[PDB]
Amino acid sequence: RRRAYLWCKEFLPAWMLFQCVLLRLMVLESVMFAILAERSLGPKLYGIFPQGRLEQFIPSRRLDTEELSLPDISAEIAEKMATFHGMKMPFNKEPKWLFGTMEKYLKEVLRIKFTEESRIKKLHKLLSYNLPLELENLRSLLESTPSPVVFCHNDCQEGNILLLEGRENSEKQKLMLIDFEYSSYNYRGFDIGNHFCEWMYDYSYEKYPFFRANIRKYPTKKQQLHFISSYLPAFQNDFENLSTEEKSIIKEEMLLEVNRFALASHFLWGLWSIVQAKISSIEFGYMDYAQARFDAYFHQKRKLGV
Amino acid sequence: EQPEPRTRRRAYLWCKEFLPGAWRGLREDEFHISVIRGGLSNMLFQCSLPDTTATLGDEPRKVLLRLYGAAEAMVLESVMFAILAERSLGPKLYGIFPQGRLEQFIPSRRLDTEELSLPDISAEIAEKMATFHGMKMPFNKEPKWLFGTMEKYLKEVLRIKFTEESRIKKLHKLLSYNLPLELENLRSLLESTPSPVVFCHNDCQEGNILLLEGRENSEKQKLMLIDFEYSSYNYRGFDIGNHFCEWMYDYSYEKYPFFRANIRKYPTKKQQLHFISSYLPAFQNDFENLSTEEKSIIKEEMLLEVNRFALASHFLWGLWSIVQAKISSIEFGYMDYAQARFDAYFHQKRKLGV
Ligand SMILES: C[N+]1(C)CCO[C@@](O)(c2ccc(-c3ccc([C@@]4(O)C[N+](C)(C)CCO4)cc3)cc2)C1
Ligand SMILES: C[N+]1(C)CCO[C@@](O)(c2ccc(-c3ccc([C@@]4(O)C[N+](C)(C)CCO4)cc3)cc2)C1
Ligand SMILES: Nc1ncnc2c1ncn2[C@@H]1O[C@H](COP(=O)(O)OP(=O)(O)O)[C@@H](O)[C@H]1O
Ligand SMILES: Nc1ncnc2c1ncn2[C@@H]1O[C@H](COP(=O)(O)OP(=O)(O)O)[C@@H](O)[C@H]1O
Ligand SMILES: [Mg+2]
Ligand SMILES: [Mg+2]
Ligand SMILES: [Mg+2]
Ligand SMILES: [Mg+2]
Repeated sequence: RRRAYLWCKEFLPAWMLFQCVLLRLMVLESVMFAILAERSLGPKLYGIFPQGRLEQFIPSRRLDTEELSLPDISAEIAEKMATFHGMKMPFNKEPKWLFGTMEKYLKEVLRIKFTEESRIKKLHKLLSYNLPLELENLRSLLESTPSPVVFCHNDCQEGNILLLEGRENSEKQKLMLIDFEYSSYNYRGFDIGNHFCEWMYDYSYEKYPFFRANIRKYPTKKQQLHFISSYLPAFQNDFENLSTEEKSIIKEEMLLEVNRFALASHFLWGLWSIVQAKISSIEFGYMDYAQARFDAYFHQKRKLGV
Repeated sequence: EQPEPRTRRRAYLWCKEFLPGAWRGLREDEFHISVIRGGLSNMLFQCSLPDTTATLGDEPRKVLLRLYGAAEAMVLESVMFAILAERSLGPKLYGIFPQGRLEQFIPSRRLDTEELSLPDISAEIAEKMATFHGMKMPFNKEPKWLFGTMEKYLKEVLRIKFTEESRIKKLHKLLSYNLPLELENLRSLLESTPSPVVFCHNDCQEGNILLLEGRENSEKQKLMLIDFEYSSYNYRGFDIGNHFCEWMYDYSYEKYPFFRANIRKYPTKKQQLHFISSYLPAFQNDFENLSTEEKSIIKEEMLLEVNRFALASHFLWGLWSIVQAKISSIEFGYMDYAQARFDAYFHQKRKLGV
């Protein structure tokens, strides 16, 4: 509390996450946030200091999982993502984040020792999949799958999408993407595929494991096409003026791209969750979530026949 | 001049990975780099595509690489640089990494000391400073930087032990002034001198002002302020006062102590009025509408404000220079410079007090 009061008094000019403006308790992240603020893509930045930062509080609510599939919501998310992907940022453009992070987590996963027997058993099951071998299978598949490198959000889930208070009747301008902690140059396919995976997961469930997974909620081809139909003219300048045939070809190839990279969403966040089970103090069914993601990984492989 | 091979390799890789377009596929053997400034710290290089290499988009053909060389300040400086870039006040920011930065290369030269007094130059500096001072920045708005910094440097100065006779002798002369007491006198003076708290550059010297290539025929739009390392919320008077002091110091002198000081080069009242007459309406659009009597009152008060705060320029940078004498291995007469600043401090005090 103490430290928080003085930040407001000194940084703000009548003058964890708290509403006082908003307070968050890092060079690249700070620079990024500052740039996005300047560009009016993200919340304004009021204060930057070691113990946190003072960010604009935007009247809003986060989306619910089920809202991701509303046509107008989906269309706008696609547009916002396309816009994000268009950002120049002073960061390394060589894609490293995706597979570097997977390796990082995998290294950690392979040396984790749990004490609780339930967790020990759950880990046994997961390790049975031969994760190092599987990662190489994934690397092979994705290396064969062209995807342009863009500035990705990397965590486009409903909790990171604000529905702006008073803009609810706006068809195309009622959302803002937030929470850029994972944002980096990455394969475009990951961002979109990750988003599509998020249709399935609801993190607001009030009973253990504190999420729901619904495999039946992955977007249908029609839904996927609706999304990318919005993304593509927003991202690709010349897209709108292509022939119908040209457009179909691009779309179809993009569906293959995004659905393959979705595999990386499951793999990365599955490994992540195992690590969190060990180190996190937050109450959440991390091992159960890991299992859900790996279940989805193999299911998607079966779907794609890969 | 060409950099050493290790630097060339590292520079290559930063350019290749951080810069878009043709840079991304550039081979090592195609990389062009020349030294702007060497040394152990804050080295500068120009990095360039082959002349025969076509750009793919809107990527730069040439950039500036800044290497820090030999954590709180890191975040603030980087964030500040990014913001100023976004606002078109400063060079574009192409890359940031632990070891340095890639910045827009701006065809230009820095001003010479003598040029600070040119009326059109001075007027544009005042305007640029006014603009600077209008910036909202996500930094602490309490004006703690000035006296915080002087206190900090004084602490260190009182701790210094030199082992070389000339430095030992010089330090003793400076110490003989009773710096802690003098600092309290200065504090008391400036305490009684109203000055608005604005985002200040804090180092508006000729070396930090670029004369933009092509625009040497422009009256009002031929400069850019750079080098924001010291920038902070501070008393407006310090920024202007400090700028005035800089008329007196030329850091381009080729022989020891590698600067020249000339007290007589301080702006005349006429010159000061010219500067502030440009600043004021730049800083407040409505200013031009006040009665001449109102304007004169504001100007007269501002002159005393800036001239008082000039004392803090002398004191702060004097102390700074003593600290550098101890911690820096750069070839500069830091002690001589410290003495120069204190000489000017007492001269200015006498001017104000007579
Ligand atoms: C996208 N990632 C980074 C990887 C995939 O998992 C996540 O999407 C994610 C998001 C939210 C959670 C989450 C954790 C804890 C809670 C909770 O509210 C549950 N409890 C109420 C039980 C205790 C307090 O924290 C809610 C959501 C967990 C994982 C985060
Ligand atoms: C060419 N030599 C002889 C060797 C290489 O370094 C030099 O070029 C050189 C030139 C100028 C300086 C210099 C020293 C102090 C200042 C300063 O203005 C910096 N501050 C404004 C930060 C504090 C007051 O003194 C500016 C330039 C230092 C070294 C001098
Ligand atoms: N600028 C903001 N204005 C209003 N609410 C916000 C803002 N930023 C975040 N929130 C709310 O706080 C939640 C968590 O913040 P977020 O930036 O997503 O950090 P985390 O990484 O902890 O999820 C969001 O889901 C949203 O409910
Ligand atoms: N963006 C730029 N484009 C071209 N030259 C520059 C640029 N930035 C700095 N310089 C040159 O390098 C010198 C030192 O740069 P500066 O940013 O002032 O660093 P320092 O803190 O070392 O003085 C300047 O006086 C100027 O001549
Ligand atoms: Mg979030
Ligand atoms: Mg987050
Ligand atoms: Mg400089
Ligand atoms: Mg500097």
